[PDB]
Amino acid sequence: DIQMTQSPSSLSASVGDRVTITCRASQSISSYLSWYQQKPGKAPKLLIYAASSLQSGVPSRFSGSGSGTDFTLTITSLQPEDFATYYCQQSYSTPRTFGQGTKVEIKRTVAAPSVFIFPPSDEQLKSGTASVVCLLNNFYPREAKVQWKVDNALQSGNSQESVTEQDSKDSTYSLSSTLTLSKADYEKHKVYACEVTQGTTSVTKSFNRGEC
Amino acid sequence: NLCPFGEVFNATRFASVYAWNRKRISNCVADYSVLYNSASFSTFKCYGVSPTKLNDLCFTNVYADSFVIRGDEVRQIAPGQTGKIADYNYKLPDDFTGCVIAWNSNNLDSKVGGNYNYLYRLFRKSNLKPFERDISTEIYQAGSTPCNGVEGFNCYFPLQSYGFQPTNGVGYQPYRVVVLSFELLHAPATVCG
Amino acid sequence: QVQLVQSGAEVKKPGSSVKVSCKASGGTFSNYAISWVRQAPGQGLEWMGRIIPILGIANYAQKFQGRVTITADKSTSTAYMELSSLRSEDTAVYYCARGYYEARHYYYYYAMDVWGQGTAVTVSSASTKGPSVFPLAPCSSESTAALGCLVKDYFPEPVTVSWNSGALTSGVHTFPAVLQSSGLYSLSSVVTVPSSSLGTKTYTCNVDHKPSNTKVDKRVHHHHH
Repeated sequence: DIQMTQSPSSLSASVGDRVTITCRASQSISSYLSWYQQKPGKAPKLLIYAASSLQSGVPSRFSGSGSGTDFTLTITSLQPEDFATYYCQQSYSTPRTFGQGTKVEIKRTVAAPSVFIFPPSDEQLKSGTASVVCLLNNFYPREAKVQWKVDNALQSGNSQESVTEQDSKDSTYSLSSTLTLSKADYEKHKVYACEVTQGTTSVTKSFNRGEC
Repeated sequence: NLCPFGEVFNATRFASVYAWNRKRISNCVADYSVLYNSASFSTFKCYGVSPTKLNDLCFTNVYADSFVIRGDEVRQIAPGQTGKIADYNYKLPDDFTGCVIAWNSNNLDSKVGGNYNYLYRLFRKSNLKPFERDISTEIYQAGSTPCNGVEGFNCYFPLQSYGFQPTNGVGYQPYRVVVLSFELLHAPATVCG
Repeated sequence: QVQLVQSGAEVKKPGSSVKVSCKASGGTFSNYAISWVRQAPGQGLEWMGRIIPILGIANYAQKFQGRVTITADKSTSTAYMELSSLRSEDTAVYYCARGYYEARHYYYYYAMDVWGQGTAVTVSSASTKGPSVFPLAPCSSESTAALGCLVKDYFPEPVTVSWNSGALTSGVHTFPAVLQSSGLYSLSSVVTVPSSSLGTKTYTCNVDHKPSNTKVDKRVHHHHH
């Protein structure tokens, strides 16, 4: 089996930029190399085949090159419609393995999240479950570490999170994390806190169950 | 009973060349001269016999082989020939005794956008023996690395469609081909001129 | 302008089989191979196998051999992918795609040029269930307030969320669902507003769960009660 490793995993760029994405194969694959574009909720689309040939009707700001193991996709004058995920695929031999993909994101200035913490509603508690929710609103860049602390004890394995796509207006991300406990476990503790870490800064928002 | 010849020449469906169709002509009145003036044939050539001197001969069996190829490949349906069709599809022997009959079928076999129903074998490890038929669909290993049933580098799907279109040049148009081999065996003759 | 039109979304129990269709329209493709590619949620693309319709020749990636079957009906120009012994890991969007196989078109090197729209297959032992909708309200002030709704314990996807019947859109974030350990889904939808406007204004999240024919409207109280 031929392995395809794409790099970088993601990159940030501005409209007008020249962007390069590389794909390395585990062996020489001649020109059995294709590039695909995919946008959220949509089927992949062919851009380049035979490593270098522009697919009919695809904009000429896309181009491919490569030799032996190393292949590159270049987008010369990046347009809004070009922010997407890009996949390489080898068709040299079965199985026709794809690279893991490269997400092209919109560059902007750093922005601190607004951090909000939500206690479980009375209504939910009356059903025997407690969901504690942490919102990180309108932040950049995407990378953030979100941790839960209950009476200063760090939690693991009892939280899940998700992140929105880049906002259309401001190009920021928002993150929601949910800590899940039984009513009984929730009622055992006082101080509930969500900590977010980006670079050299950590911010912790909390509430006291007893208070409000 | 007259020899069922109109069944072969006027069949609605014709075989792909790689999967060429054989019909055995049994004990019947073989009238060869009427056939030669039955339609406008682009090709009527015989090998060791005349169209008129056949009407004074007897054979054990007549075999009628039928298929479709493109116009510029008809030349290949002859003893001593080479090319994809003669090498890998349909081979006539060196000492062939029969006729080769062909006609343009562009009115019938060409579809708009292409008729991709007709196939020929592009690759084979060796040439066919006379009257050999190969219907296998094994991926052709041109490399040293094995093909795991999937086309790729050095691993080629062995068949290709003609894709006959009406606007195609004369050389690329479909032609229906009937080959009549004449057999003699140590058994009573059945088909007679 | 050949399109490939796939069958609708499917929910399936572990151990069962799914059969997905792929119909050529604005054409009757007979010069082409039909590949199947799948994409698990949040993950990459994975080639499953291909059929050569003309001769009904089908081959599969080692990973799927024994469980997958690709067929093609020549008259309808319809290809089918059947996957059996379904597991929750088989939850993915399944794509059919048209590509080349013939020496004439060698210069494509088997690239896939036209793709179907995809078929969402969900594999789970869970039953259809409408969501519970709970308020998200702070333990209360700042200049900015956040309110929202937690849409918990529903199956299957998707839910849609609006605010004030679509009249409040700015400051709204509706998050991707997460799949809980229970096999039920959960999402949050939030809005940010000035603290001043919390006085008169009301905030209602409108949750639509078509798979269970349930709609829930939830008035979000300004502060935690």
